[PDB]
Amino acid sequence: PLTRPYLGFRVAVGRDSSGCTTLSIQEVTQTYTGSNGGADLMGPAFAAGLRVGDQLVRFAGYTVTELAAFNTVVARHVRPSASIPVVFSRDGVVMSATIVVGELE
Repeated sequence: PLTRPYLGFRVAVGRDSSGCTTLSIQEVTQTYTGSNGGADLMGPAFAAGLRVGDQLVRFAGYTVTELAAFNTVVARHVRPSASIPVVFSRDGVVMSATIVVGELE
């Protein structure tokens, strides 16, 4: 699957307590859809607990490029009942949680 180059969130480049160069999310990006799903809203995101506050890198090392880099990953990850492990950080914290996103129930 794949989606168009659309960004529905904010990303700020900074440094955490650890210092791995990561971008924190201020808005919601798990509430949008259009590829292999078509249903931008809030529902499946809350199932995993994806909300504003935590940062998403989805990369080994607790580091990320920017919204542009996440735009491709998200689109590629976008699938019907597709759940995969994501790496998030909390102000320099290391934690991993599985999030299941449903694009086509």
